Amino acid sequence: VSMRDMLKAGVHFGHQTRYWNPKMKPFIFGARNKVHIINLEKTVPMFNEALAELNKIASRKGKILFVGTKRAASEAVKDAALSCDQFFVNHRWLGGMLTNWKTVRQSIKRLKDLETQSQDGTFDKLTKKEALMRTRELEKLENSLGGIKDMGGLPDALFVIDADHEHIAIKEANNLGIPVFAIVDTNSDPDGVDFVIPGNDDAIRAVTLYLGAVAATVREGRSQ
RNA sequence: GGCUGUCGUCAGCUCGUGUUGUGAAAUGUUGGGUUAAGUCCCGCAACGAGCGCAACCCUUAUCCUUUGUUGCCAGCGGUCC
Ligand SMILES: [Mg+2]
Ligand SMILES: [Mg+2]
Ligand SMILES: [Mg+2]
Ligand SMILES: [Mg+2]
Ligand SMILES: [Mg+2]
Ligand SMILES: [Mg+2]
Repeated sequence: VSMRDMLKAGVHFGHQTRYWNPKMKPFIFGARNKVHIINLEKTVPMFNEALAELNKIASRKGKILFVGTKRAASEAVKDAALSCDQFFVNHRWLGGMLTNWKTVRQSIKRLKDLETQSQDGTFDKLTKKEALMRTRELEKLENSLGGIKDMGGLPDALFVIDADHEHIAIKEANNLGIPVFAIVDTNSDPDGVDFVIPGNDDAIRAVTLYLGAVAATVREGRSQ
């Protein structure tokens, strides 16, 4: 990645100053019309170090869970995780997805079963309205667990867009000792993140930049 | 012991695992709506489950098929009606 690419992507744009987290002071460059400006001179090396560590994780045949559920980030994170053969959560994070994996995997199994019943013709022997009921259940399980249906266990890393919004997932990973790589905007707490990447987590341009880079890095880790 | 009344056929009562709290406990089960209903949808540090709700049972209202006496009499003939 390059500083100029980041800047044209809008990565340097933090939040308004009245909403800052004071712990984000070392990564703030200044203010522009009451809005904090992130120091890309910190962002570039820190992102490059996160990229190298993620490359190593993908090289050990590791699973990376992409987490972003903001409306701006959902489709992009899904595309990024799919294009690099990884796992994602792009709709509401379910409390206990990781710390209560022994329970959530049962819903994943039910997702598998309902998907086969949708490609097995078992839905035809159903009383029409129950076909719609099971379709609703399949669709909701797909909304919430589609991205992790084949994860098969705890991931080896989390890549998070907007640490503040995804605080539950960060907390769960910390509880289970799973390294966290996050875009940490100026309003956010960097304390639960092992690899902090200071930057905008709201605009699609910046989000897509981060995600494309992470997907490419894990692809190179797999290929190498 | 068994059996029964009663709140009350009221919509409630819980649990596992997760998480919160030093703890009693909490969350789930609250919230926005909706329903006869913890009924359902949406949300949501909860994810799920069980007993309850509902359904499955009996009866009643319509129709079809089968059978046709001890029950029936529309069409035919006969009458002691
Ligand atoms: Mg209650
Ligand atoms: Mg309670
Ligand atoms: Mg409510
Ligand atoms: Mg119920
Ligand atoms: Mg609820
Ligand atoms: Mg009942």
